[PDB]
Amino acid sequence: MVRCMKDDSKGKTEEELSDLFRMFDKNADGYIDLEELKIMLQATGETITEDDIEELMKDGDKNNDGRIDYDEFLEFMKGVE
Ligand SMILES: [Mg+2]
Ligand SMILES: [Mg+2]
Repeated sequence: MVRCMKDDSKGKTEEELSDLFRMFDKNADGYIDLEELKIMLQATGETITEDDIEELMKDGDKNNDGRIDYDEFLEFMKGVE
């Protein structure tokens, strides 16, 4: 009423990255494959090789399952040095 009201609703948090994760997906399945991630790359203004595209998979696939999920991907955009 005066100070305590509703729950803490900060500005842009991690969840905000959810909007960026979907962008990487084309079929909206929650997981990105080598074929999907390739589309987002080709669409770019530059030219990317197959090797570069694969480098992204291994760089975001910690479980080595074959696809990247919002969980493991979240860390991807949380520093890539
Ligand atoms: Mg996909
Ligand atoms: Mg994975």
